[PDB]
Amino acid sequence: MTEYKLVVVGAGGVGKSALTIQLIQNHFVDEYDPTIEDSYRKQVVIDGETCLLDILDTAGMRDQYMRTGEGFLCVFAINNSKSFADINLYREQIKRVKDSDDVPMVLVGNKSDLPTRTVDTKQAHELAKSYGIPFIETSAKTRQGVEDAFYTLVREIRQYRMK
Ligand SMILES: Nc1nc2c(ncn2[C@@H]2O[C@H](COP(=O)(O)OP(=O)(O)O)[C@@H](O)[C@H]2O)c(=O)[nH]1
Ligand SMILES: CN(C)Cc1[nH]c2ccccc2c1[C@H]1NC(=O)c2ccc(O)cc21
Ligand SMILES: CN(C)Cc1[nH]c2ccccc2c1[C@H]1NC(=O)c2ccc(O)cc21
Ligand SMILES: [Mg+2]
Ligand SMILES: [Mg+2]
Repeated sequence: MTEYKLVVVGAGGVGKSALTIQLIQNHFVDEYDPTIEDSYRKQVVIDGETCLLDILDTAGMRDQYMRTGEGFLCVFAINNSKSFADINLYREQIKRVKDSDDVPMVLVGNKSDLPTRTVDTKQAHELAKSYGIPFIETSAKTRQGVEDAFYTLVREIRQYRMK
């Protein structure tokens, strides 16, 4: 089967662990150790293709997992303006490490269930447009958009390999 190495990046507290646990274990984790960096495997069928996902949940970071990673979920929280601005730091570090401007990535606006929005969908669509990448809103709490974010990332890696 086809293997895909995904990296979940973003500021502390955006929901990287909650998003990873929601996809892997189908449950919402309200308090996961913020310093723990782990990897998870999941066998899934995406567009009729049996895939093995090797997902790294980062805890922030180093050029090494950026070298290994084939696709990046760049996560910010819709109630945290600083986490949205932090996206560019990850983008630029990934770009330098990979020596490329077309690295598979998806911009994720997590905590979409929260009414305390400080990042508008237009700000985020403008950011995603500038990078030339998809923008997906998610809620690791309700599961809304979780599969769409991770599977769009797989589809992006598949497209990149295909050219
Ligand atoms: N309301 C809401 N809370 C979330 C969501 N995702 C994560 N959280 C909470 O945000 C906090 C930080 O999440 P965590 O997954 O540890 O973030 P990380 O540091 O990026 O891994 C925890 O208290 C989570 O329960 C979400 O989509 N909605
Ligand atoms: C059973 N198939 C339906 C699987 C499937 N679903 C897709 C959806 C979008 C794009 C391609 C595909 C493929 C394959 N067809 C390809 O050209 C290709 C290239 C690399 C792969 O890893 C997989 C595929
Ligand atoms: C090999 N897999 C079973 C684990 C795993 N899954 C990944 C998905 C995307 C990117 C990297 C990885 C890795 C590791 N390979 C690394 O280079 C690295 C650096 C730091 C880590 O914490 C983990 C890894
Ligand atoms: Mg975490
Ligand atoms: Mg403002």
